[PDB]
Amino acid sequence: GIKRLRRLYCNVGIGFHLQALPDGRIGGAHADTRDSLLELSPVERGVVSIFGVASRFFVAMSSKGKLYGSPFFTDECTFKEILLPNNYNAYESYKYPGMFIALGKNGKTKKGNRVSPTMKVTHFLPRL
Repeated sequence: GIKRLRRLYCNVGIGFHLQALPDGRIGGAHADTRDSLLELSPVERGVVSIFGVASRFFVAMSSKGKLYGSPFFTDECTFKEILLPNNYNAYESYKYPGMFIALGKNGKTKKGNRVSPTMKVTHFLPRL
């Protein structure tokens, strides 16, 4: 079926959308940048892949909790999409339980093993 193309907004700092850059880096952008358009594709129930449409990189997380861009699909590119209050979602590494995607108030990524789902830095609101 169809796959939704959206932006994942983290309400920290001035507000940032998760984005994948053309050089393989992952970060945040306040504006609705082309690199922040993400294709969310279901892998299995409750699990999704997050693909940067423009950069052509999947968002991935290493065993050390580091978010990075993967040019090809792997087992480090899958995340459990967990519903939170007020329609926000947390994204937990499928391969490494307990690690979550997160952006800090400075608009940069945080290590997945240094944040918990109760923290705002792991809360993403699906938008446009």
